[PDB]
Amino acid sequence: KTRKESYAIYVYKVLKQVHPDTGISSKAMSIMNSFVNDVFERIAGEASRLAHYNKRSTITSREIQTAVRLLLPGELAKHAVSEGTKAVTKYTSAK
Amino acid sequence: HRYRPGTVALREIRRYQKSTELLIRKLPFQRLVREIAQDFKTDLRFQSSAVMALQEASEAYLVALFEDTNLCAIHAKRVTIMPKDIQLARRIRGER
Amino acid sequence: TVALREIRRYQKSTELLIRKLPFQRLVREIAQDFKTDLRFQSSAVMALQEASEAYLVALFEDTNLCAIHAKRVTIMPKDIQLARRIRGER
Amino acid sequence: VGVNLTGADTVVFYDSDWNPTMDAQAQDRCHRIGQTRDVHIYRLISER
Amino acid sequence: LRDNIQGITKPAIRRLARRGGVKRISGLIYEETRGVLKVFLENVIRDAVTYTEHAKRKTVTAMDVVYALKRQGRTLYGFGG
Amino acid sequence: AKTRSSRAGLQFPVGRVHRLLRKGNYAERVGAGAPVYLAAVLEYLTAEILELAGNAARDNKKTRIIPRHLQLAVRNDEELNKLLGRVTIAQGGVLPNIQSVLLP
Amino acid sequence: KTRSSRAGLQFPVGRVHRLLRKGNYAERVGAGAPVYLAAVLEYLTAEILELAGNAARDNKKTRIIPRHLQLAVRNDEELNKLLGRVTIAQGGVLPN
Amino acid sequence: CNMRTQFPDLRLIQYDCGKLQTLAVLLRQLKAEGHRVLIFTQMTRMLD
DNA sequence: GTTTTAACCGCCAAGGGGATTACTCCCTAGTCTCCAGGCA
DNA sequence: TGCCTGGAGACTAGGGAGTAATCCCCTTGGCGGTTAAAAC
Repeated sequence: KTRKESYAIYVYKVLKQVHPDTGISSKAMSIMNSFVNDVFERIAGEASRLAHYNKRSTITSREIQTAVRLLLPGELAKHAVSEGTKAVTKYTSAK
Repeated sequence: HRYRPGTVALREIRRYQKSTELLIRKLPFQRLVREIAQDFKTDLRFQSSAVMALQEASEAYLVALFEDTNLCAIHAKRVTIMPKDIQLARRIRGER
Repeated sequence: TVALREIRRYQKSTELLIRKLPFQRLVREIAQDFKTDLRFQSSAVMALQEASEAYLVALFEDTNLCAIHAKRVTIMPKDIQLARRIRGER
Repeated sequence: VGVNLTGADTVVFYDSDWNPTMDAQAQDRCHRIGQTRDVHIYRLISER
Repeated sequence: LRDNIQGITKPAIRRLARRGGVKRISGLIYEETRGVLKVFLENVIRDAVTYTEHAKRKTVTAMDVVYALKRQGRTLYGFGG
Repeated sequence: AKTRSSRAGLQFPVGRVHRLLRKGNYAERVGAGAPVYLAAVLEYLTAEILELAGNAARDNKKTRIIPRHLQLAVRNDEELNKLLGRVTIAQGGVLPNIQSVLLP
Repeated sequence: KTRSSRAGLQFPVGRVHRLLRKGNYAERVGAGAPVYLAAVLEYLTAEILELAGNAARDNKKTRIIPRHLQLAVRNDEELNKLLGRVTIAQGGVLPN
Repeated sequence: CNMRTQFPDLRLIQYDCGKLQTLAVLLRQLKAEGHRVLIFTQMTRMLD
């Protein structure tokens, strides 16, 4: 009986956004959670290294954008950068 | 009735590529894992999940290695896989 | 006879086998697409040449192994394809 | 339970089972119906 | 526990080859595959036992195997982390 | 009280991502837009892989995504296959691929 | 009194400690961690330098050049495994 | 042969187990009176 | 196709691990000041 | 050679042992079948 943070509810929300009818099993949800954690670790580590190389003490949107460009392949990287910049613009507009 | 050689092999190829079940018996693998581990440290207990993870990783590794071995066998104009094929695949992969 | 002597000569040596100016032109041409008016440090181009030659030598060794496995002395493009396919760079 | 050892007339338990039902089945192997002699059961137990 | 490598059975290796797409298998493939699996298991299990020993534990958890595989370069999904 | 994910329009938690970035020892400081960008990228990748997985599931006349569907989705898409090249999916199986020379 | 001299090492235990602190490896760095890391780095350097010097002696030279380091790394199996995915500038490759 | 190899005496099997001594007495009595015996044990090595 | 056997369940026993969560508490790092010497 | 920077010297708060308790759960020899993967 202890809290175990997971991306289960968020992955389910995204799945419902994409496929309103399909569902997901426990093993598949565990795989998705592991995938999200792995991609998060990849991007965070690449951003930390980018900040360290340029002698910067902070991780900003630029560092993560460069990390996404470095990690993901072509079309994936382009669409991911588009989504991230849309998100940051909307977040700044909402204040 | 008797199927000509190669037909049953292709049939079981299709069968085992349709499925996702583990292909090695769990108890022999558990004994092998415990036998390998007792050399490194005595009195080590394995969780069932750890043994299942090891089995999944090993089966995936062997399947990929057999794919490379089959590619080696098709190279040099053959169908049978021979130990030289496995050795070449491992050497190109960067092992050994 | 001459092939073995050439192998030994290049095997003992350490100098870069690719000519520097053509490789610099190739590097700049490749980099042109990604960004316009790019400047390169000389050390950067030397590093690129070192990495490229090491990569090519290692690949050729794997392709020679692939050719020997086919009972052939000549290396053929299928050997390069298999070397890259097994290595995983495909 | 299909063994019909009515030929004997003595049972010696070298060691005793935790479950008396198993010992009862062992006894019934010789005490069953159709047996024409008195049956004696000997149980050997080590002291202390 | 001794001579457990024979637990990797000839039908098992054949099934793994069939999943890998192999049509015909030589008789000497089984010993080579047993050796290769022995080596791979040795490496992964050594790393996992190191991780378990660092935590001052005596039970090898699935997380330790996942960390060992990730260190080897063979990250595995579905078993946590 | 409005969550940062709501402001950014995303489904993944911006606050949780920010906490993980701060506690993960990646830098002395973490920017305000970094969690938003990272959450957006994670949501996009999850959406892509789940769309392909659901498309695979429909082809099998099944409503729920099983790990085999995720493996088929990842391996059939070249970019996701490159992204998850060194990743093994438990109970994922392999793609059906029999070489041409082996066929009768 | 220098901390490196206190630990009996030649590598800068102080510099290693500063690098571990400034680097984002952890929010706390123990006292013995820099000493241990400096000792490991010094031992590895001494091993590779001894092998490189032996290679230089075998070539009738008095200076270690990158070729000597390449030969030393590739000849020693353990160091070859440690630096397997590493390319040495102006080092060439092993004779074959 | 006797100067070349020495085997443990078969008598020492009974000497090392009180159950065996008591069973020897009991079995001799039962054979004298003319009965047949079933010996039940939980272990096959004990059967040996 | 025919024969072996070994996974695997059942048993019958007495209590032991062995990882988790809460309290306390005390070395041991971090932070700040000053200084001189190691090094580029 | 002229510095910055690593090294004493004092506080200080908290991370990380100890120490319960506490909950979860089989654990292992020798036995006896008995099928279905192995073996031949």
